[PDB]
Amino acid sequence: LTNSEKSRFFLADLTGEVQSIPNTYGYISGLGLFRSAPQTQTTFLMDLTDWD
Amino acid sequence: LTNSEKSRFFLADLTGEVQSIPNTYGYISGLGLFRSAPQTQTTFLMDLTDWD
Repeated sequence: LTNSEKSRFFLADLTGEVQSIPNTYGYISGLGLFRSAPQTQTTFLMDLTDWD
Repeated sequence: LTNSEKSRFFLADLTGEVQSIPNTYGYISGLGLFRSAPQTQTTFLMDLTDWD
């Protein structure tokens, strides 16, 4: 199947491949808590009001 | 789109406004214990009779 470890005139089969994908976490972006508010300017203001 | 801070010639966003309405309680009023008795005069009387 494939050329041998230390000679080009001998064969040795390649039996597949193994991969190691890193660990990615979620469960915070999974919950629909943060609603997206797209805007146009580089900064935004907000008004605070209250009474008693 | 509103005037940004520090400058009257650039613009920023006013996303919105949050409010702090004071806490109000209505348990007794919602209990319905006190039935309404509308009146015409300014004072009302009552008779107190008892025996032993």
